[PDB]
Amino acid sequence: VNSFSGYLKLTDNVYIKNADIVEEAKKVKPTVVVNAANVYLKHGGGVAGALNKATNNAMQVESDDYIATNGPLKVGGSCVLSGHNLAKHCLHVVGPNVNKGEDIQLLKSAYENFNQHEVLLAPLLSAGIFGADPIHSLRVCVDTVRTNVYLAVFDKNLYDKLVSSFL
Ligand SMILES: OC[C@H](Cc1ccc(F)cc1)Nc1ncnc2[nH]ccc12
Ligand SMILES: [Cl-]
Repeated sequence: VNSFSGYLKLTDNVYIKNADIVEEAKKVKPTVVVNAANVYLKHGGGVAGALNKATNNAMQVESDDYIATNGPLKVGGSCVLSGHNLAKHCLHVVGPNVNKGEDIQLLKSAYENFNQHEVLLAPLLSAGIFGADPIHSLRVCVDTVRTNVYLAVFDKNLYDKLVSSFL
């Protein structure tokens, strides 16, 4: 039993809800919130910009130190950093950004990072401003993640479309 509320169950382990991931994280304070990161951990827009804003830029400050020490992430890769006021940990995961010409096959590799954590609150990787098809992202999520994932989503119209088309 966990404290996630109001989710629709898609499979044994995948759940989905129309929700603002920032507000969800503040309410639940999950062990792990997933950020839709880029390789530079520059949290400008989309989910990343919103999560970072909610931390009063502390996420960005921590991220800049991480990059200065370690260099950029790989597309498809991840790192674990603090969750600040939102969660215990933030798993920064880099899905491919179609608006940059990155290979969509890397979306499965990106979701594989979720399997290192028993329970996660997460967005659909590569969706939104990353330019991939969200129906595809949900399919890859369901077919790749084996741990318990609670997907938030932002766009109410999109949420209804995702549920109705789910196979
Ligand atoms: O896949 C991640 C989605 C992409 C998206 C956004 C808007 C649309 F109209 C259609 C797709 N973004 C978010 N999901 C959950 N919580 C969020 N908080 C702030 C942004 C955000
Ligand atoms: Cl987005």
